[PDB]
Amino acid sequence: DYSVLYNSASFSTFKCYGVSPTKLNDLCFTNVYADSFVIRGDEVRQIAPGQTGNIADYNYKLPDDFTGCVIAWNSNNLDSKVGGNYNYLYRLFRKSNLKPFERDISTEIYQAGSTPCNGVKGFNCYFPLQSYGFQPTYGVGYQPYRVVVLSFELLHAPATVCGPKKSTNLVKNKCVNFNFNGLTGTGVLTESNKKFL
Amino acid sequence: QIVLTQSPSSLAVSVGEKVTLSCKSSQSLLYSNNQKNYLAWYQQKSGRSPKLLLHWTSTRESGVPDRFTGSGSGTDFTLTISSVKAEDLAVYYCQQYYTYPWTFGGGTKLEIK
Amino acid sequence: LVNPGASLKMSCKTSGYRFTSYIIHWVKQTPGQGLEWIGAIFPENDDTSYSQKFKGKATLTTDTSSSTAYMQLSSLTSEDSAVYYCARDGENVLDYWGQGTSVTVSS
Repeated sequence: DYSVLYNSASFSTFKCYGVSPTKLNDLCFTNVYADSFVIRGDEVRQIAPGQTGNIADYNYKLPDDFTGCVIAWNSNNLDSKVGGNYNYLYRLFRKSNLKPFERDISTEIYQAGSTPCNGVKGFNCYFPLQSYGFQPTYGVGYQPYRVVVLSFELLHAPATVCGPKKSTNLVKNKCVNFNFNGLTGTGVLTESNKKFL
Repeated sequence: QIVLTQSPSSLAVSVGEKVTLSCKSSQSLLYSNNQKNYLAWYQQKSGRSPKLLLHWTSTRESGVPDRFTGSGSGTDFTLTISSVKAEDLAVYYCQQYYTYPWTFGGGTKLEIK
Repeated sequence: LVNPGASLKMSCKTSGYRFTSYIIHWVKQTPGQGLEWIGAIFPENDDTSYSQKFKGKATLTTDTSSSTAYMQLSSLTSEDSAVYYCARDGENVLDYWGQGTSVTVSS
């Protein structure tokens, strides 16, 4: 039920891809992920299926057939303290890219040209793990944004999350047209004594 | 700051004659983790840009004849040329690839007898 | 033509190849002497690498939009005059070691 999370007027960026926000409320889903991460302000535009740079190709990679939504709101107190918060690291350069939906917690030194880098730093070897400059005294583009990306997938397994949107109310005793879950017909509706299992 | 010593000063080679030139490094240019020797061989024809002939001393450059073959073990590095031609004559140099600072210890003119 | 103590800037652009290299190189060779390495440059964070012999006389600046490496030479001397060659470094060589420009130093 994503209808109550759209008109709340509490998110700075509530966009989707492929599936419309007003259509995924009455549609089943096999499994929904929860990719939560805190980035800067200029990196929000790079979180899109089909982008490149130094963040989407080295940290979080989005699939080409991504049919989900991107939830992002403004914040400066739940992830940035006074004096500068340098607790969120990120990878800037690496020897290879990252496939979509893949995590990496290793720590290696990037190799630029010669001087193979394996446990030794200095010349031709730089530390890729930097740090964001989340400070409340900076501008607007340097403000942190807690982006929560939701992934939608469909497999052959029966989906446990399901349910259509609200419909017209009930009437009884009158001759009426009716439609129950797509069962279109005409008749009189009443209570019944019937002992349905 | 490992200086590299390359000898001899001059190489006299006839056409179609195999020749061997050796460059010696003060410290071994083999990285312990990969167990691979690091060195580069360069050709320096007059009025020409410096050009890499052999890399790592194990891999030939693309579009390079098999006549130029180099084998280096530890400190000693050796480059062997065969079927030498007038176009081939050039200054030959050994460049350390193991660690900064880079040192060009290359140094061998090639002449035709 | 640069007088002793003048500042000289040299720029070279790779032709046929678009970036795709993690190092750039500068070499000074005087005629009748072997090539000597000067400095190495990195495309992202500046390498700022200088040889001990050339340290304090050479400055390295790279601009991505320009696509050409920049080398600044200071305190030029008669010994300093030599042919300097723009070069690079990827896996091995890929038409990256470019040609050289002759330098003459006199009042």
